[PDB]
Amino acid sequence: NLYFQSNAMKTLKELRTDYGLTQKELGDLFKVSSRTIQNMEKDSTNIKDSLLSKYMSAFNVKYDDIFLGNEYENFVFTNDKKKSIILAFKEK
Amino acid sequence: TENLYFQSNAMKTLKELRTDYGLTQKELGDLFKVSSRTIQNMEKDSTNIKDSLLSKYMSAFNVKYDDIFLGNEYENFVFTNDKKKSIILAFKEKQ
Repeated sequence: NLYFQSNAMKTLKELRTDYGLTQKELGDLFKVSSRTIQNMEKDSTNIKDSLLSKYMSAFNVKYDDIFLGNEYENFVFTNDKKKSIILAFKEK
Repeated sequence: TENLYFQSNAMKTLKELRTDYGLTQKELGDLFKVSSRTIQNMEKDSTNIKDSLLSKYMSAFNVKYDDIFLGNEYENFVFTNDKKKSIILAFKEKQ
């Protein structure tokens, strides 16, 4: 279980969607193209700190709160997150 | 339980609660033993949600009654949209 094993709480995509910002709105907010946001949401493995820091700043989160990884890892992570909640709830 | 539920300084809507933990309407329905349709409707307009259903949200997302935004589809809109404008304004205002 990846979400439970992790200090991370959110993916890049989740930080964005939590406020229903479009990739385009977020690009304009962070001074990079949409395609940069697409790419970083697909695979965060090589994200530049200059960009990571804007995420931490805009969304008031710490480095540890953010999940970083490739498309596969993001999936296992979010997927695992959903099951956690379901399973915790069912434990009563 | 702190790296299980994400601590949130502000209120969240029912839709946001589901959405935050990446569940579909159908899954949440099953989890709370109500139709997908019941979830759809309460997400649009929560004015009349049953406290039995509300408690289930509280218990599954670990939020207090005062942490959940309840309201019609317009109040919802204003509320989520104000949060958006805020995130944006706060960020630009540091630069």
